[PDB]
Amino acid sequence: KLPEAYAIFDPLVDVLPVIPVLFLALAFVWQAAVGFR
Amino acid sequence: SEGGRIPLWIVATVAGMGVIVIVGLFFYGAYAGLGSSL
Amino acid sequence: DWRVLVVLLPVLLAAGWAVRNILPYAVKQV
Amino acid sequence: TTGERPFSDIITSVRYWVIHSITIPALFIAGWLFVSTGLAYDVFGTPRPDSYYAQEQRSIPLVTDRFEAKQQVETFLEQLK
Amino acid sequence: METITYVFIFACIIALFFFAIFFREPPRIT
Amino acid sequence: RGWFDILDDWLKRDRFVFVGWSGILLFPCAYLALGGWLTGTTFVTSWYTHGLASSYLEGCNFLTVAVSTPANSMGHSLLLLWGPEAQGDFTRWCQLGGLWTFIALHGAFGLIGFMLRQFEIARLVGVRPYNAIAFSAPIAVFVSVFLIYPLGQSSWFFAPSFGVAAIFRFLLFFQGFHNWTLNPFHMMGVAGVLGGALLCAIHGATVENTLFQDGEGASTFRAFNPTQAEETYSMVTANRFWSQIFGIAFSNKRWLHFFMLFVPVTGLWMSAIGVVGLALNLRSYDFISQEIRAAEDPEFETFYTKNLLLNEGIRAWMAPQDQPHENFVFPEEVLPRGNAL
Amino acid sequence: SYPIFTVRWVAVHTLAVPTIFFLGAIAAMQFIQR
Amino acid sequence: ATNRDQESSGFAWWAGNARLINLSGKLLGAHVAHAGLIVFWAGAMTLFELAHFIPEKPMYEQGLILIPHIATLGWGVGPGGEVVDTFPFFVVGVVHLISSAVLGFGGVYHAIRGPETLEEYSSFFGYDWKDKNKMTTILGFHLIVLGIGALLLVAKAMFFGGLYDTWAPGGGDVRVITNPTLDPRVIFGYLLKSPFGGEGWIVSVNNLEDVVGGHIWIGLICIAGGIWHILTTPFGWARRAFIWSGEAYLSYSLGALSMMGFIATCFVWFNNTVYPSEFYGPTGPEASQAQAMTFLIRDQKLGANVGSAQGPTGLGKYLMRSPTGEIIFGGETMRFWDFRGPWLEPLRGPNGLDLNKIKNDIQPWQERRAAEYMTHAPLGSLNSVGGVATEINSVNFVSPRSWLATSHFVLAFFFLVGHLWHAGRARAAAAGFEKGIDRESEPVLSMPSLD
Amino acid sequence: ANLWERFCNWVTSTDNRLYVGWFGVIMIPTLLAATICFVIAFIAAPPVDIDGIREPVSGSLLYGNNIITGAVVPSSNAIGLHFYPIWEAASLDEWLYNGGPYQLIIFHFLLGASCYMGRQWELSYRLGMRPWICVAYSAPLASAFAVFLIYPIGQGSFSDGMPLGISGTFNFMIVFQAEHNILMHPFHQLGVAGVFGGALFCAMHGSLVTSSLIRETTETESANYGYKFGQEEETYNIVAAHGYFGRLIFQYASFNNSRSLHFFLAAWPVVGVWFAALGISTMAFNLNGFNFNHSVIDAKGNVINTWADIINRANLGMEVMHERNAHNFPLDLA
Amino acid sequence: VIAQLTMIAMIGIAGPMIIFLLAVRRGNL
Ligand code: CLA
Ligand code: CLA
Ligand code: CLA
Ligand code: CLA
Ligand code: CLA
Ligand SMILES: CC1=C(/C=C/C(C)=C/C=C/C(C)=C/C=C/C=C(C)/C=C/C=C(C)/C=C/C2=C(C)CCCC2(C)C)C(C)(C)CCC1
Ligand SMILES: CC1=C(/C=C/C(C)=C/C=C/C(C)=C/C=C/C=C(C)/C=C/C=C(C)/C=C/C2=C(C)CCCC2(C)C)C(C)(C)CCC1
Ligand SMILES: CC1=C(/C=C/C(C)=C/C=C/C(C)=C/C=C/C=C(C)/C=C/C=C(C)/C=C/C2=C(C)CCCC2(C)C)C(C)(C)CCC1
Ligand SMILES: CC1=C(/C=C/C(C)=C/C=C/C(C)=C/C=C/C=C(C)/C=C/C=C(C)/C=C/C2=C(C)CCCC2(C)C)C(C)(C)CCC1
Ligand code: OEX
Ligand SMILES: [Ca+2]
Ligand SMILES: [Ca+2]
Ligand SMILES: [Cl-]
Ligand SMILES: [Cl-]
Ligand SMILES: [Fe+2]
Ligand SMILES: [Mg+2]
Repeated sequence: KLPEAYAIFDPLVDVLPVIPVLFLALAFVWQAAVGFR
Repeated sequence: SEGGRIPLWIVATVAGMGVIVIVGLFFYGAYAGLGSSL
Repeated sequence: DWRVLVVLLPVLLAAGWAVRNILPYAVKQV
Repeated sequence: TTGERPFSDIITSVRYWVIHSITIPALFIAGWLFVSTGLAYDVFGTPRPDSYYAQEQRSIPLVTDRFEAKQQVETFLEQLK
Repeated sequence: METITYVFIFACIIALFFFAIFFREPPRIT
Repeated sequence: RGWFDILDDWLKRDRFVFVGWSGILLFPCAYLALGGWLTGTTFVTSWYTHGLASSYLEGCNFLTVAVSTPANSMGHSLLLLWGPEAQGDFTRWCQLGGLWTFIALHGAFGLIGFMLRQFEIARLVGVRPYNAIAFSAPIAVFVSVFLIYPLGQSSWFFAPSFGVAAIFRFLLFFQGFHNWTLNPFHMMGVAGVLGGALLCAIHGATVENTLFQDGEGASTFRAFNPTQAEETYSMVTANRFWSQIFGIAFSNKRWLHFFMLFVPVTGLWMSAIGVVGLALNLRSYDFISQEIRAAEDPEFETFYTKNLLLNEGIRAWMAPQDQPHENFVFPEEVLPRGNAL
Repeated sequence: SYPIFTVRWVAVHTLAVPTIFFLGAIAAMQFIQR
Repeated sequence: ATNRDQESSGFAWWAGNARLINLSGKLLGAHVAHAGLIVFWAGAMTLFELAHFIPEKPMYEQGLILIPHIATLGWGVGPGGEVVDTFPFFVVGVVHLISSAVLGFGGVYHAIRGPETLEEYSSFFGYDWKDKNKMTTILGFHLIVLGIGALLLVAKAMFFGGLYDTWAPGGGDVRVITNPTLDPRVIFGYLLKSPFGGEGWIVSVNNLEDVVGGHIWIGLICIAGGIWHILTTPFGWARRAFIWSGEAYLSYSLGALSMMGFIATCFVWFNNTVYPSEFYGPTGPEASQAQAMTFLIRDQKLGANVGSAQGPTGLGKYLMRSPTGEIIFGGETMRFWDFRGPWLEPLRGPNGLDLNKIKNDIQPWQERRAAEYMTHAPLGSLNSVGGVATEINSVNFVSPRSWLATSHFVLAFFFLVGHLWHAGRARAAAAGFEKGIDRESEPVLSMPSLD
Repeated sequence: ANLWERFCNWVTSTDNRLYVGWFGVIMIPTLLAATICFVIAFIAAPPVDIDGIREPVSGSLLYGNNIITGAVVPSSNAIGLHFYPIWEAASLDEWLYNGGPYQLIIFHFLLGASCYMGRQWELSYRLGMRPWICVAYSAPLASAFAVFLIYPIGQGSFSDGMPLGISGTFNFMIVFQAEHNILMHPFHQLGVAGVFGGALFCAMHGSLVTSSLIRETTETESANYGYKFGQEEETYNIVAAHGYFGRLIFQYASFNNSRSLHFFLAAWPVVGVWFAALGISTMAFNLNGFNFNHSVIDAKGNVINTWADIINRANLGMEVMHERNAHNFPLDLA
Repeated sequence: VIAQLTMIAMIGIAGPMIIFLLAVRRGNL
């Protein structure tokens, strides 16, 4: 477990490792926004 | 109303996120309730 | 069976709604 | 083209979403309730978790007679008291 | 006889590889 | 220009989804087979036919849901909703496995519908009907596996059930009981499918790697025009490459593409013939010489005898739950087992 | 300039309507407990 | 918007990063941002692991892959690999996560704000791919950096607490390495060993002195080499051997990483020295051996003479000979006799497993360890149902060795594929036919027919 | 020119009936050695103790096998992953008893086939072609590696490598299903999508091009004579083929672009088979198929079987019967 | 279990939000 002080951020911590994946998806959002030119 | 008013990329992004959400829910169900083996 | 009405109330409310919204164009088409 | 309106046009039109932001959730909720009210079980004859076996039974209610199969299933269901 | 048959069919096939490759009808451009 | 011809006019309109006369058979039957499969796998049990849960409603996932075959006691009943078994009761009909025959039959007629569609569109567009002809292999496979095979056996029960894991079970059953991998018709099937895959791969890759430079782009897809007269890749270079690599090469494009039709279509047809044999338990199960030698000589061992031991395990360990109507009780002491396991 | 209720429209909806209903159901099922 | 569509760049959106090949600034951006992604996952994943960490459960029962890496370095653990303080894990995580913000900042800056090309801005940071001198210089810088890293490992091991030593006398423990192996005969000796059974090439390194000395050597070699490549330019034979272009260099590095990925797969699958079983769980060999040990112990307790017990095949039920005569565990695990582990080695004599030691010297901790490892063998399903494929649901377990080995085999494979792709393409582009065959100058048409 | 220069020119010559090349310089002797050893062994090798329990399995024709049952038998479990070349044996008789031929053949073959891939790159380079045919070939090659090398490494013995024979192949498959539930593994499922799909698209493409052949012949001659090798004109009307297929489904489901289409034809089976190879290669380290054994449970706690549980019973049969004298302890841990 | 979903909603929107803001402000996408 995290030190007690940080425990309130447990949900956030559970979600962080997936963020890199989001970047991949972001690349596509971005491309769709410029029409895949 | 007129077509093209809502950007196709927004529609695609939102639709896609919706799919990820519902599929996410189904995988959640693999671990809870019926079919969880528990 | 009340369950079939509680369940198929959304479907018929949807059908009624879209019928309401598309009625003029439908009449124009027909 | 074949005369129909392009899908790109339709799904990016405001009216389409006025219609379907109602009709899609309505359908979704309808199916949801089809399950949550338990109606699905009764329409399709699917056992609830407490209706596969009577309390001390451990024998599958296998249908074994072709022409009185219906009655066999009915008997099996009565056997759950 | 069985072994002889198996090995014979195999041998004919290898011979066939040889002719199909080195004694093929040459492709010709028109 | 009477009503028949007016109807023909409308059926053959160039719309987004072509209808045709064949559409009248195809669309309802395909729709009912797909819908039946989705309905069944979402909501319907197999408790009363197999002693199995098989729906999302019961807790199964995509891999384990199925629309399962009827009980063995139903024999080969058409199992119509209005038939003497269900007698018009939709719920009982579902419980008795009515959806299985519903899906298999609407599916069969749907496949007829689709192939008719292929003929009709080919005729309307002015092409040769080789696509329909090729579709005869899917037909042969469906009809031999889902109709002929169970019709040869005791009942619809031993047909494949419509589901992922259910099909996997069908495979394992065929290994254990029929020694299906030993069958030369299945082997020809495998040669046709793997050979088909090989041709798909090698042809696609060859075309893509003998392309003429027909544009300035480093991404070369745009440098093609459907209306262009010229071959888009070099057949001569392709021919020399494969001649020097493999020893032989296509030189004739027409033959190449006919061959691509021929291999997988023929493979599937052969597999069909094998399954028609398995309908009667007419198996390629054993090699008699092998068995005579092995029976007399306890040191004689081959991979064939090894696999039969595996089959015997499969049969003994799967039969009681897989065939519940037989009421098999195999005491522990009779179960075949090697040391320790 | 374009029609609304076409053969395509029908086809589309014969698939899409049941699909959304079904997805609602399967969603509900994820919260069923034995 | 320079070079950001197919018409101007020549590359479609799905090959969009190929538009970056001669835009050194933006490319710098892409790389620093990606490094940011890597560091980000390191930190975030560590914090995730730590939040989910129950200290009195084995790490390998908890789906951990990073905390084991930290613990192997000596941080946070005591005798037997028991977690005595999680705070170092916390630090490693937090610091990586904080650093990823910096890297991402620089990456986003260089990628969409800074100079798109660096050559007009700076002769130091600018580069032409065809400039062999500059390329070998940058290569040199990074070699020096790598050497420094290896030396950081050395320094951790020798001057800042040491490393976790599963082989430590009296039981696994954190130990300061004071006499690293410097003898090149040993160090490169590993490099010349067969990769096959009972040899295992560099994967067989089985003591921390050899590991540390190896990193001393590698550090000096990398720094020297780096200076070398800063100060020199490729020789003629090199010039004539290679393709000199961005895509070519990428292809070379892809080949390298494919190789390293395969090597790492084998490392985590077989080695229990730099991947201590305390943290990663037993190896496959180890668990199989442990089963043999376990039932030898059970049956011998029951009165069995395990040395003379003839099995059904005629081979020893518990004990048999290897093809060179050593006494080894019987049953299928005969394949795994090259296994070596701190819990088994006390039973080993000069001729292999010692019957007297087996009869009189087996300790309770050995029974325990063998039982633990036998019952945590690296077998399990994709949805993490522990055990053989026929096991019922109950135990939530897949070994970290399985996760790491499978992941890195997949990645190494696709990186080999990537190497073939980009090497072939680099060749074709350098020769100038990557876009297809010139119709008016089709090479085969100028060649004599084959027949 | 000097002798070495001449030699290089010949090796890399574009005019040899079969291209040699530098990869070919390794390929030719290794493939020859693998081939020769394989043929001799398949005909005449004595029984081999595959599972290291002095229970020799007969693979060759002269020792009681036919084409279907015969095999070159994997090396002994006693060897494990040890390198066992001919010169490690005390004699050819020992060598044969312990399955030496298997190791000689698969190592020479894996090297030779790798060089075959390289050689495909090389000739593509000499002919002025684009280079990626070899990438397509990497898929069957990777599969070969998976079953002859990687799976043995993971399991700790070449005795678990795929046998070089038909029935032996089936043996490998069934034991694999027992020990990994490969049918429930998504990479194998992708592999099936790869070869079923490859077959589908093979037939589909074949039939579509054949359907739109431009008329160039009479009814008493083969339509194939309507195409002449090296003609510049395409031999079929792709607009007509697309008109057809686009109408068969709907228009935007069909390829109008031949390059795009052929790329698809290459990519689908290649990627699928890549995943098949990776499936074998990762089940090599015992990350197995989905296990839903007893996943569905009723309100009391009674197990409600699904088709997964029936699969499990079949697998149990395979598991308990395979290598019936080799296991002494209750868990099959490799 | 609410906060996890809230967080991933905020992060998950943070991505598309940048694109949207820039598209609106006619920025250098
Ligand atoms: C790790 C993955 C990665 C990285 C680092 C990059 C990086 C890059 N890409 Mg590539 N790309 C990728 C994956 C990636 N790409 C993928 C998966 C695809 C297929 C979808 C592409 C397809 C593609 C094409 C077709 C093109 C690029 C281009 C580029 C470059 C310019 C981008 C630009 O100007 O857009 C402008 C974008 C915006 C203005 C929107 C905002 C973008 C920023 C970076 C978002 C940052 C979010 C982050 C959380 C902020 C943290 C802040 C904090 C640190 C304070 C840039 C160096 C272009 C190029 O090469 O130009 C020369 C180009 O044309 N990419
Ligand atoms: C350091 C590693 C590395 C680098 C820097 C590059 C760089 C490049 N590659 Mg190469 N490549 C690599 C490894 C690498 N590659 C590997 C390992 C493979 C084997 C698969 C390839 C196979 C390959 C091909 C076939 C091609 C390239 C191309 C390129 C160029 C354009 C890339 C692009 O814009 O894609 C944009 C990115 C995308 C479109 C994203 C693809 C989506 C992937 C497949 C998703 C993977 C799934 C994910 C891991 C898990 C699921 C996540 C999901 C659920 C969210 C660029 C120079 C192109 C080229 O030739 O340019 C000259 C090209 O055609 N690469
Ligand atoms: C080196 C890579 C690696 C390895 C070995 C692991 C291993 C593990 N992770 Mg970690 N993790 C990783 C990367 C890795 N992860 C990444 C990139 C993320 C961000 C997404 C995470 C975030 C994460 C979380 C949040 C959790 C884990 C957990 C775990 C454990 C359970 C894994 C599981 O059930 O997977 C399930 C298996 C899959 C989902 C299958 C993935 C198959 C991929 C998609 C195939 C890709 C093929 C190829 C790349 C595609 C190329 C395309 C081709 C055409 C070229 C296991 C120890 C769990 C745990 O127990 O933590 C304590 C957990 O909760 N991981
Ligand atoms: C790592 C690769 C890398 C490279 C090659 C560059 C190169 C460059 N940067 Mg960039 N940048 C980077 C990363 C990098 N940066 C990072 C991580 C950030 C976030 C802080 C930035 C943010 C940034 C900004 C805001 C600007 C630049 C600018 C520049 C240019 C001027 C450099 C200079 O004169 O500094 C002079 C050198 C020094 C003052 C000495 C630096 C002392 C270092 C940082 C101590 C630490 C060294 C140690 C090895 C760090 C290890 C980190 C590692 C563990 C991850 C040059 C092209 C400028 C530019 O492009 O102008 C147009 C500019 O304005 N960079
Ligand atoms: C990132 C690491 C790296 C890279 C990419 C390079 C790259 C290069 N080096 Mg450099 N070098 C490095 C690190 C590196 N070096 C280090 C650390 C040192 C100090 C040891 C050197 C010392 C050095 C010298 C003295 C020279 C180079 C040279 C070169 C250039 C040609 C090399 C070549 O043809 O290799 C290909 C390798 C060969 C041709 C070797 C023979 C081929 C056999 C068959 C390889 C078999 C290996 C086997 C597969 C590996 C398995 C393990 C093995 C131990 C059994 C090339 C630019 C040459 C140059 O041009 O300098 C200006 C040169 O003369 N390097
Ligand atoms: C039977 C019957 C019938 C019929 C009915 C019907 C016709 C129905 C239909 C139904 C339907 C029609 C349904 C549907 C459904 C759907 C669904 C349920 C879906 C889902 C999906 C998903 C889940 C997705 C997934 C995915 C994929 C696929 C890929 C991509 C990714 C993802 C993952 C997203 C009648 C009455 C006549 C009579 C009686 C009997
Ligand atoms: C270029 C480009 C791209 C990419 C990008 C990227 C890749 C980026 C990255 C970025 C990054 C990489 C970022 C990062 C960030 C980070 C951060 C921002 C962090 C923060 C942190 C914090 C705040 C912490 C906190 C804490 C503490 C301190 C303690 C413990 C707990 C906690 C965790 C709470 C794309 C593809 C889109 C496209 C366009 C171009
Ligand atoms: C740390 C450590 C250690 C050590 C290590 C070492 C010391 C290493 C080294 C290593 C090395 C020392 C490596 C090397 C490598 C190399 C390579 C990998 C090579 C490559 C090459 C190539 C690739 C080439 C190619 C070619 C050819 C062949 C022909 C001509 C052309 C070309 C050039 C392309 C030990 C184990 C003790 C322990 C553990 C820790
Ligand atoms: C560490 C940390 C942090 C950081 C964060 C971050 C760094 C974030 C980022 C984020 C992001 C970066 C996000 C993104 C997202 C994305 C998305 C959500 C996307 C999606 C997509 C999709 C859905 C797609 C779709 C599509 C299209 C568009 C087209 C094509 C088709 C498809 C359908 C595929 C904070 C601040 C919290 C603080 C604490 C700690
Ligand atoms: O060797 Mn061929 O098979 Ca792979 O598991 Mn263990 O070991 Mn044997 O038993 Mn099951
Ligand atoms: Ca309950
Ligand atoms: Ca230099
Ligand atoms: Cl066996
Ligand atoms: Cl054993
Ligand atoms: Fe073609
Ligand atoms: Mg559930």
